[PDB]
Amino acid sequence: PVPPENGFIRNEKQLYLVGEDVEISCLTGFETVGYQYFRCLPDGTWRQ
Amino acid sequence: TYVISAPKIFRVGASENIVIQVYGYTEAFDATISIKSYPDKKFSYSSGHVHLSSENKFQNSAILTIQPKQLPGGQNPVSYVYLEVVSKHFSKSKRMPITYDNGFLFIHTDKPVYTPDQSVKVRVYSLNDDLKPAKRETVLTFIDPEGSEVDMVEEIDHIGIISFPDFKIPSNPRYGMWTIKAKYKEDFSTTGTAYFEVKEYVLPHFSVSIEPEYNFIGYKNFKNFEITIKARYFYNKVVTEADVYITFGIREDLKDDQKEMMQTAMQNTMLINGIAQVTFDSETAVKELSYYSLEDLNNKYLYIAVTVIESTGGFSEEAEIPGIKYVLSPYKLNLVATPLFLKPGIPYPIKVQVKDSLDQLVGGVPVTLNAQTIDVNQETSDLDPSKSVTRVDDGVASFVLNLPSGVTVLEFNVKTDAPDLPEENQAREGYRAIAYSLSQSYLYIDWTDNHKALLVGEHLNIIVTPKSPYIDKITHYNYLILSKGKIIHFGTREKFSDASYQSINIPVTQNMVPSSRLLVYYIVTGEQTAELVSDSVWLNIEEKCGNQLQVHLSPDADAYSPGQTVSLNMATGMDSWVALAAVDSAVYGVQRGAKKPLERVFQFLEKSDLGCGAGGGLNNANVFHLAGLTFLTNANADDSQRSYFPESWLWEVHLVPRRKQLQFALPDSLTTWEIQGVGISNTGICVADTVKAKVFKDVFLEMNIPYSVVRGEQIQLKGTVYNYRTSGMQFCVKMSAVEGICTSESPVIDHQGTKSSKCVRQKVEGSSSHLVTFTVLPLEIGLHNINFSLETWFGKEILVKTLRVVPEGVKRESYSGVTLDPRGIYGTISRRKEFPYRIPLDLVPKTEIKRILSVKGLLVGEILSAVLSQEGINILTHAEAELMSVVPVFYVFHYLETGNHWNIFHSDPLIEKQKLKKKLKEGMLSIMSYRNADYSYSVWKGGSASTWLTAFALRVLGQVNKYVEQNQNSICNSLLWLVENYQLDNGSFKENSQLPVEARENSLYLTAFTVIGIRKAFDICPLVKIDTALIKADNFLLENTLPAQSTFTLAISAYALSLGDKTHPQFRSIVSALKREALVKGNPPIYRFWKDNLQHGTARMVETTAYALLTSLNLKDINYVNPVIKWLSEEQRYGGGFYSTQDTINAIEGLTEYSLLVKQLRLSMDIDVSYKHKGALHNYKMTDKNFLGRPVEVLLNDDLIVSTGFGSGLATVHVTTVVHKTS
Repeated sequence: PVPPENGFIRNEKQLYLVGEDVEISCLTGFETVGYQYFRCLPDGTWRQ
Repeated sequence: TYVISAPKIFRVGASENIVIQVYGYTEAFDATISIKSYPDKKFSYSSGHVHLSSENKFQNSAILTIQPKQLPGGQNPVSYVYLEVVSKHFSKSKRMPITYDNGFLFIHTDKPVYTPDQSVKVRVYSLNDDLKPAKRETVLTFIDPEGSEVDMVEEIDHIGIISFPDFKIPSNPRYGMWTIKAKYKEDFSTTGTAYFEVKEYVLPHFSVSIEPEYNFIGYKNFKNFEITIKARYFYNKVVTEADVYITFGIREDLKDDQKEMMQTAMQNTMLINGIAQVTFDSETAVKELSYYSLEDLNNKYLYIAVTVIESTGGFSEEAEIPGIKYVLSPYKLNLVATPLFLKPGIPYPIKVQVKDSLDQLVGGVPVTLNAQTIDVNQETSDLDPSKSVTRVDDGVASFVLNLPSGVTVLEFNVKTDAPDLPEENQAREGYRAIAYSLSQSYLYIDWTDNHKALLVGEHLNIIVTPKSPYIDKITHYNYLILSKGKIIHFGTREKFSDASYQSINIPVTQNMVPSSRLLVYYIVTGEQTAELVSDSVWLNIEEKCGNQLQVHLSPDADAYSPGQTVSLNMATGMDSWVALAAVDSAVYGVQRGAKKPLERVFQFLEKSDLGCGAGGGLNNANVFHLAGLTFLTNANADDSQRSYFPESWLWEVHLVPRRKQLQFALPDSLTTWEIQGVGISNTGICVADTVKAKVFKDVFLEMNIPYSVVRGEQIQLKGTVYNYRTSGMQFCVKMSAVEGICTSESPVIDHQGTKSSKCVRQKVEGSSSHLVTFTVLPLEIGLHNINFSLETWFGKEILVKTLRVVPEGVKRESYSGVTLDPRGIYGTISRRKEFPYRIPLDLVPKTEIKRILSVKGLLVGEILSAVLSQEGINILTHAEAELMSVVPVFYVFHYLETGNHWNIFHSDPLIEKQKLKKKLKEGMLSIMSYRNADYSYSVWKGGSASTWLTAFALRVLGQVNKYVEQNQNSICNSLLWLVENYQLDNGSFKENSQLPVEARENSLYLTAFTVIGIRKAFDICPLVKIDTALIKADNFLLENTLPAQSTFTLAISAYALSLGDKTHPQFRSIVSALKREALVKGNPPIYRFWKDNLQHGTARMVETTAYALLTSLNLKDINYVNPVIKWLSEEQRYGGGFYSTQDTINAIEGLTEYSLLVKQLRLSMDIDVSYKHKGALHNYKMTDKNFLGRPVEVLLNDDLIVSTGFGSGLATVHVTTVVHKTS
């Protein structure tokens, strides 16, 4: 997926399985506020 | 000869009968067959023995089994099989592929439609290949329609019908098609898949079936297309009269649900006697709404909507059809149960089938074919065409063609013939059939299953013919009948000169009910070499149960009264376990018909057949591979190439003798109950025919009771009472509502609960109904029971209905979620997390916030390899290279302590540990001998000072710090010396002991080396000046690593920066550049490495590969580390490294970090979520086997705190907040 500002996606892989959720963290110096999770939809889009 | 016939794919834990045949001799010699693994040398699963004699005619078959003797773990668990034969005259070996695919899983659910907050009754039918119960453990997982797993449950099977606990729907369901998978959870295959949709099945008023006159609209149906819309009740009675509204539309594809539509009709027709039919022309629709009027232009589905409302009472039911697309090309043709091969001289039947656009057979379409019979040697002639029609009941067109004995192949072009189908738009499919040989011998079996399909218990005769054999005198006839990939029986006959063709009698058994195959092969004795010929044809018979399970109620009547006590009697041939399920006939939503619960016990069982096609083919190898077998002979080889009443009820499992009867009570419902039972015994599985239990009542009342009634708004509450008596009557209906719902009576009469409606007795004609409405407005959250009293002649009855309401607004927000880190892998330690409970200002009055919590178990690291050996024996104790000799001992001891593996050697681990400690002490004395008076570190007598060896010794001392001891004062001043002298003001580092960009490259190399050393030595001596030096050096490395200079320098800088801050922007840019500069092999990449020289004791890239491996291990990415581990395990190094041990210790540290991170992912977390000021809600026990968690609802309003103990692993917790907010 295309990460939000400051990116910093952990455990970067080429393809994610359907239903698997990856947590995103904020790049220094920032802090995660809200719900930071990207879950794979059945189609190629993301929840964001 | 020694022809061995065996199945192509063996099944683990199954009795695979292996037969052997001998050409015949005057002496009777024994034979022996065994099952060996990939080691030849040295393993053996089982060993079977047979006996040969004149009575058995030198053929015998012994069953073989494959048990879980395979090596645990490994890169491949199967190592399929090696098959050997031990015989006096012959001995041969051959490999054969196997598969753990054994048994079958039949998941039976009580209902296809589920509502929120409803129990899930489900059972799994475990089976073997021999139809036995095969008592085995089974795990069951649930998958959300979005693709995420929900919950897993395991249970041991003792009876044979796996009973599972009732699952519960979470507070926030996800509507859609769910997924259910089942596995045996230890070592097996054949995962079963079941589907069920969660929707609102509150009440279907009457089933509306749309049966068009023709499946798809053609040319003749373009001008006039008549469609039949019939609506019928669920208790087998048609609807008397109802208003039917028809709605048409055009859709481009089945995926698009919303499309424009006429806007012209809106046709109003009346249902008569439960059947209605209307004529709809496509010309008006294509002219008015489609914006273009031509059948060639529009190739897309046609959506039709039907809304049926009753004129005598307020009710509504809807149905729909996916679509009917106008296709220029006619329907497609295909062949089924028709071998695409030729037999010379014998009439070859041709069975072709015509299917529509979407997987459905077509009937009544005349078809013809053109065939050309070609000669083997010279010119050919055209065979006379034949035309026939396809039957609607059979669905397959039958053709027969007789060909001469000198034909090799044939080609037939089957085309369709219809008055409307033109020649340009026609359906034609060409095919070719190739006949069977070096010895010119052939074989054939007849009647092509056109009996049609046979039963069990009657003997069948089959004619065989050895046309043109190698020699007129044939020794014996050999034929084998197989089923489910196993040999059930082996036949044998003798050949006499009485006739040219002999008929063989084959008895049919109960084990062959789903399907079967038979192959007839005969061997001949050649003067130089032998050659055998075989042939096979499909075997299709009927489907008769072995248990013969039939269900029948003791009272025999067309209709049953509600609440009548009924008895059900089971009748079986042998002792078997039954599984009864009383499923309502109304639970079947529209849902594209809601086909059937299972409807398939033998059709899904047919998948056990290994081979495909009907039978017959090329030379013996190809035909045996197509039939699903692999032969072993000398002649030829084989190439692998509450009441009342909720549904459902009666979920029980009871033991059933030859005659068993149980007693229960019928529920109160107007719909017909469909009972179904499945039997499990040693003979096999059998599903009973669905018996419809009709529950009928003369006078009853039913209402709409709508779903998700929004609170605060009134409803219509339309309903009608049915009168089926011949004589008329007057009815009185009053309503009683519990506190509190606004009623329009004002007041109630007489009691406080009983509310009089001031009913006026209205006449109702025979076989008619009357409309009854009530205006009510809910005031409280559901569910509330509302009473409906019906005072009428011929008895009276009261019905109770439940009403559920839903708040106005609905807003779901996750808003929270964290990943629990036991040992602090990613960043800081995260074990306890508090989720505060807040109430938004948009909360609807009298609304309770609901929260759901669960865990997922992200992933587990791979166990690819952890290898280290021969270092202790080769180089343990064996002038300036004493450091080079003693340094790797520290890293070897560190790896041994991390991996916790000492049992590989026969010696005691304590003695080896003490010897390693003594060697570490010797190495510490040696590294102390290399310390000069200026506290610096030198190589040769201390003549010149070198920073490289100084940082190397600092790394060694930092490694020692973790085990025994090191003086801090001797390290702090040693680091201060470097910070004061060898640290440039820019952040660079250099050494005193000794292409313009090469100077900068060496400077960055020395800087990264010093950064690594100071970071390794910093944890023991924290100082502000050392931190300032680290900051300056990190700034230098981040500023000067922008250009791509060298792979080795880039990797060492990336590692030096990863030892410090791992989430820096420029550090992540450098990591991305290094990943772009990475070299891979394969897709997906199996090996990942880095090369210094571009387009280039000779292996110099090992250093940069080890540095990049350490950098990736600092990022905790197992998927990215695994290929580098595969590369460093075995490759072209040989090796193959420098200095040494500049790279040797780096690779040892990389393997150590890999093993440590694999040990980090154990998932031993013990999650105990509790409230801040109240008791604990739930506790999760996470293990490797159970990596998922069950959703738990949060009702009580309090701060929720999730915490765990020490634990080991990595798991993330998810908690969402469902709060109704106005809106």
